[PDB]
Amino acid sequence: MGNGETSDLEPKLTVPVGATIHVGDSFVPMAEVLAIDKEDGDLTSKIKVDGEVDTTKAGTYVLTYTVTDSKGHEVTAKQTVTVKVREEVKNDKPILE
Ligand SMILES: [Ca+2]
Repeated sequence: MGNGETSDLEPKLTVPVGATIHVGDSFVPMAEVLAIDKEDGDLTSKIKVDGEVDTTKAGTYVLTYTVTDSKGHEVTAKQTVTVKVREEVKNDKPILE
C-alpha cells in the first residue's frame, strides 16, 4: 500500500459579504452559501452556520460559515445581513429603562 503527494486544493467557500432584507421577508442561509472542493467533492453539507438573523425586528445580524476538507484544509467566511422595516414606524424616544 502507500500514498502519493498530490497537491490538494483548499475548499472554495462562497459567501455573500453583505445582504439586505425587510421585516417579514424570507432568508435561507443554506441556499445562498455554497462550498466546493476538487479532491473530496461537494462540501456544502459540511458548512457550519453560526449566528442568527431575525426578520421581525429591524437591525444588522452577522452569520458565520466554516467548512473543512477531509484532507485537513479549513476555510471560513461571514455574511452581514441588514433587516429594515417595510413601513414608517417612527421612534418617540423609548422611555422604557
Ligand atoms: Ca481539497
